[PDB]
Amino acid sequence: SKHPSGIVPTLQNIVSTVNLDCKLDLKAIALQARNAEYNPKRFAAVIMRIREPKTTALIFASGKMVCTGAKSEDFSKMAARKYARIVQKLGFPAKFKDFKIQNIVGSCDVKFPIRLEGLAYSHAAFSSYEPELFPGLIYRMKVPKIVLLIFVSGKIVITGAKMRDETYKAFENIYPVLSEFRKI
DNA sequence: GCTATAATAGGGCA
DNA sequence: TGCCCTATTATAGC
Repeated sequence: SKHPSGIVPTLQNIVSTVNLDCKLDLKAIALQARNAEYNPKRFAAVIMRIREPKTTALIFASGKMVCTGAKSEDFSKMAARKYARIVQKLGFPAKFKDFKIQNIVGSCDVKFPIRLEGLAYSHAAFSSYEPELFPGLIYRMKVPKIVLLIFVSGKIVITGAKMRDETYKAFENIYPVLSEFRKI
């Protein structure tokens, strides 16, 4: 009823941001922390990681923080919360302001090969397929505004969503098309 | 471990 | 001002 295709895209990566609302001393965090990495000349953030939920945090001097790698939105907020407390314990008056899911990446397998060239040709205003550069067809759906990477194998990557239902809807919108161009 | 995709954050530079 | 800096993640042919 929500997934007429019978297939449910698996969530693979969630990118979120949160505002710790306090400037941070990155050199102090990098020295005091254990799971930290800081190379100012390369990137302006402290890169930290935890095991559960398995994620990576990018902590900036401004107090802003990016959390990547989680398998769900809840897992992403949970992870972000642990990093916030890690930073709190380090001495800073960190809070958890304006948490937001910025991107959801999902993937699935329709279990049948696809004729990418024919698909791109019939949907040129939406498709970008150049095998010699990247083996996947880049499908830029407008409603919802989502990008799908369609491979000959039947495997699909769906990215750009800020709510999981967009991920699901884009896949459901694309399913009938993939079937039309099933490789025989 | 590069190719390409989305999204975020910051310093640095043409 | 734009854009790459970095890390994430599925995918696949090089």
